[PDB]
Amino acid sequence: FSRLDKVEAEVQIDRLITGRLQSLQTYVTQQLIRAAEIRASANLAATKM
Amino acid sequence: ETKCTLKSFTVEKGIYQTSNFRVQPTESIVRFPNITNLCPFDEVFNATRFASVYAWNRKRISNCVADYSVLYNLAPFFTFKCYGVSPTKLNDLCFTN
Amino acid sequence: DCTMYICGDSTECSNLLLQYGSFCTQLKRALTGIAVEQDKNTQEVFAQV
Repeated sequence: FSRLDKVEAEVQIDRLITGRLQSLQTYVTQQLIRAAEIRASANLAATKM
Repeated sequence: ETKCTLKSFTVEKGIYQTSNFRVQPTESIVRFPNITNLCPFDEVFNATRFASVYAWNRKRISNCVADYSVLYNLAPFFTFKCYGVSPTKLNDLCFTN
Repeated sequence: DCTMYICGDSTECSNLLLQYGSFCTQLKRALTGIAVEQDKNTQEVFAQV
Protein backbone atom coordinates (compact mmCIF):
# COMPACT_ATOMS: atom_id res chain seq x y z
CA PHE A 1 0.00 0.00 0.00
CA SER A 2 2.93 2.35 0.66
CA ARG A 3 4.55 1.74 -2.75
CA LEU A 4 1.83 1.68 -5.44
CA ASP A 5 -1.16 3.84 -6.30
CA LYS A 6 -4.68 2.89 -5.28
CA VAL A 7 -5.67 2.46 -8.93
CA GLU A 8 -3.61 -0.71 -9.43
CA ALA A 9 -2.66 -1.71 -5.89
CA GLU A 10 -5.97 -3.59 -5.79
CA VAL A 11 -4.84 -5.91 -8.59
CA GLN A 12 -2.04 -7.40 -6.50
CA ILE A 13 -3.79 -7.46 -3.12
CA ASP A 14 -6.59 -9.32 -4.89
CA ARG A 15 -4.14 -12.08 -5.82
CA LEU A 16 -2.94 -12.19 -2.20
CA ILE A 17 -6.33 -12.01 -0.45
CA THR A 18 -7.54 -14.92 -2.59
CA GLY A 19 -4.48 -17.08 -1.99
CA ARG A 20 -4.85 -16.89 1.78
CA LEU A 21 -8.63 -17.16 1.54
CA GLN A 22 -8.12 -20.54 -0.14
CA SER A 23 -5.08 -21.50 1.93
CA LEU A 24 -7.47 -21.30 4.89
CA GLN A 25 -10.46 -23.21 3.51
CA THR A 26 -8.12 -26.14 2.87
CA TYR A 27 -7.37 -26.30 6.59
CA VAL A 28 -11.10 -26.47 7.31
CA THR A 29 -11.69 -29.19 4.72
CA GLN A 30 -8.92 -31.37 6.13
CA GLN A 31 -10.45 -30.74 9.56
CA LEU A 32 -13.91 -31.99 8.61
CA ILE A 33 -12.26 -35.21 7.42
CA ARG A 34 -10.22 -35.64 10.60
CA ALA A 35 -13.36 -35.28 12.74
CA ALA A 36 -15.16 -38.09 10.90
CA GLU A 37 -13.12 -41.07 12.14
CA ILE A 38 -12.75 -39.70 15.67
CA ARG A 39 -16.53 -39.54 15.60
CA ALA A 40 -16.24 -43.09 14.23
CA SER A 41 -13.95 -44.11 17.11
CA ALA A 42 -15.88 -42.37 19.88
CA ASN A 43 -18.73 -44.63 18.73
CA LEU A 44 -16.63 -47.78 18.99
CA ALA A 45 -15.21 -46.49 22.29
CA ALA A 46 -18.72 -45.72 23.51
CA THR A 47 -19.46 -49.34 22.53
CA LYS A 48 -16.61 -51.15 24.30
CA MET A 49 -17.61 -48.96 27.26
CA GLU B 1 -25.45 -6.75 19.42
CA THR B 2 -26.44 -10.39 19.99
CA LYS B 3 -29.92 -9.65 18.64
CA CYS B 4 -28.33 -7.74 15.76
CA THR B 5 -26.07 -10.65 14.72
CA LEU B 6 -28.59 -13.52 14.88
CA LYS B 7 -31.13 -11.63 12.72
CA SER B 8 -33.90 -11.92 15.30
CA PHE B 9 -35.56 -10.13 18.20
CA THR B 10 -35.69 -13.01 20.72
CA VAL B 11 -32.46 -14.93 21.34
CA GLU B 12 -32.40 -18.19 23.27
CA LYS B 13 -30.46 -18.86 26.46
CA GLY B 14 -26.83 -19.79 25.96
CA ILE B 15 -23.36 -18.48 25.22
CA TYR B 16 -23.09 -16.77 21.85
CA GLN B 17 -20.32 -15.32 19.70
CA THR B 18 -19.72 -11.72 18.72
CA SER B 19 -17.07 -9.61 17.00
CA ASN B 20 -13.50 -9.45 18.25
CA PHE B 21 -11.70 -7.23 20.77
CA ARG B 22 -8.90 -5.06 19.37
CA VAL B 23 -7.19 -2.48 21.58
CA GLN B 24 -6.83 0.69 19.53
CA PRO B 25 -3.54 2.62 19.62
CA THR B 26 -2.94 5.92 21.43
CA GLU B 27 -0.55 8.10 19.39
CA SER B 28 1.97 7.84 16.52
CA ILE B 29 5.83 7.90 16.49
CA VAL B 30 7.89 8.47 13.28
CA ARG B 31 11.73 8.20 13.51
CA PHE B 32 14.29 9.02 10.75
CA PRO B 33 18.10 8.47 11.25
CA ASN B 34 19.78 11.92 11.42
CA ILE B 35 20.71 13.37 8.05
CA THR B 36 19.88 16.97 7.08
CA ASN B 37 21.37 17.78 3.67
CA LEU B 38 20.34 18.06 0.02
CA CYS B 39 20.95 15.27 -2.46
CA PRO B 40 23.12 16.18 -5.49
CA PHE B 41 20.20 15.86 -7.90
CA ASP B 42 20.91 19.32 -9.32
CA GLU B 43 24.34 18.12 -10.51
CA VAL B 44 23.69 14.98 -12.57
CA PHE B 45 20.37 16.18 -13.99
CA ASN B 46 21.67 19.62 -15.04
CA ALA B 47 25.17 18.60 -16.17
CA THR B 48 26.25 20.15 -19.46
CA ARG B 49 28.04 16.99 -20.68
CA PHE B 50 26.24 13.64 -20.82
CA ALA B 51 28.03 10.41 -21.62
CA SER B 52 27.90 8.36 -24.78
CA VAL B 53 25.53 5.41 -24.65
CA TYR B 54 28.27 2.77 -24.73
CA ALA B 55 30.44 4.39 -22.01
CA TRP B 56 27.76 5.60 -19.62
CA ASN B 57 28.71 6.98 -16.20
CA ARG B 58 27.21 5.59 -12.99
CA LYS B 59 27.10 7.88 -9.96
CA ARG B 60 26.70 7.18 -6.25
CA ILE B 61 24.28 9.11 -4.05
CA SER B 62 24.54 8.65 -0.29
CA ASN B 63 23.83 10.39 3.03
CA CYS B 64 21.41 13.04 1.85
CA VAL B 65 17.75 14.04 2.02
CA ALA B 66 16.05 13.25 -1.29
CA ASP B 67 13.16 15.41 -2.49
CA TYR B 68 11.68 14.43 -5.85
CA SER B 69 9.20 17.33 -5.90
CA VAL B 70 11.74 19.72 -7.46
CA LEU B 71 12.19 17.01 -10.09
CA TYR B 72 8.71 15.81 -11.07
CA ASN B 73 7.45 19.40 -11.48
CA LEU B 74 9.44 19.72 -14.73
CA ALA B 75 6.70 20.27 -17.31
CA PRO B 76 8.76 19.49 -20.48
CA PHE B 77 9.03 15.83 -19.45
CA PHE B 78 7.91 13.41 -22.12
CA THR B 79 8.04 10.27 -19.95
CA PHE B 80 8.11 9.36 -16.25
CA LYS B 81 7.18 5.70 -15.74
CA CYS B 82 8.11 3.61 -12.72
CA TYR B 83 8.10 -0.16 -12.26
CA GLY B 84 8.44 -1.08 -8.60
CA VAL B 85 7.22 2.22 -7.14
CA SER B 86 4.75 4.84 -8.04
CA PRO B 87 6.08 8.29 -9.04
CA THR B 88 3.99 10.10 -6.41
CA LYS B 89 4.90 7.77 -3.50
CA LEU B 90 8.66 8.39 -3.50
CA ASN B 91 8.63 10.91 -0.64
CA ASP B 92 8.20 8.60 2.36
CA LEU B 93 10.50 5.59 1.77
CA CYS B 94 14.17 5.19 2.67
CA PHE B 95 16.35 3.39 0.13
CA THR B 96 19.41 1.29 0.95
CA ASN B 97 21.40 2.54 -2.06
CA ASP C 1 -9.93 -15.14 13.01
CA CYS C 2 -11.21 -13.86 9.67
CA THR C 3 -9.44 -10.54 9.36
CA MET C 4 -6.45 -10.93 11.68
CA TYR C 5 -4.98 -13.84 9.70
CA ILE C 6 -5.51 -12.34 6.25
CA CYS C 7 -5.29 -8.59 6.86
CA GLY C 8 -3.42 -8.41 10.16
CA ASP C 9 -2.83 -4.91 11.58
CA SER C 10 -4.06 -3.19 8.41
CA THR C 11 -7.07 -0.94 7.86
CA GLU C 12 -7.55 -0.81 4.08
CA CYS C 13 -7.23 -4.59 3.81
CA SER C 14 -10.07 -5.01 6.31
CA ASN C 15 -12.22 -2.75 4.11
CA LEU C 16 -11.71 -4.87 0.99
CA LEU C 17 -12.47 -8.10 2.85
CA LEU C 18 -16.15 -7.15 3.14
CA GLN C 19 -16.50 -7.03 -0.66
CA TYR C 20 -15.65 -10.75 -0.83
CA GLY C 21 -19.08 -11.88 0.28
CA SER C 22 -19.99 -13.76 3.43
CA PHE C 23 -17.25 -16.33 2.93
CA CYS C 24 -15.55 -16.48 6.29
CA THR C 25 -18.65 -16.23 8.46
CA GLN C 26 -19.02 -19.85 7.36
CA LEU C 27 -15.54 -20.50 8.74
CA LYS C 28 -16.64 -19.40 12.21
CA ARG C 29 -19.71 -21.65 12.02
CA ALA C 30 -17.75 -24.54 10.48
CA LEU C 31 -15.06 -24.31 13.16
CA THR C 32 -17.74 -24.16 15.86
CA GLY C 33 -19.45 -27.35 14.73
CA ILE C 34 -16.16 -29.11 15.34
CA ALA C 35 -15.80 -27.29 18.65
CA VAL C 36 -19.12 -28.48 20.08
CA GLU C 37 -18.75 -32.09 18.93
CA GLN C 38 -15.50 -32.43 20.87
CA ASP C 39 -17.66 -31.86 23.96
CA LYS C 40 -20.00 -34.67 22.87
CA ASN C 41 -17.40 -37.36 22.17
CA THR C 42 -16.29 -36.94 25.80
CA GLN C 43 -19.70 -36.70 27.49
CA GLU C 44 -20.92 -39.83 25.67
CA VAL C 45 -18.01 -42.11 26.60
CA PHE C 46 -17.00 -41.30 30.16
CA ALA C 47 -20.38 -39.99 31.38
CA GLN C 48 -22.54 -43.05 30.72
CA VAL C 49 -23.13 -43.27 34.48
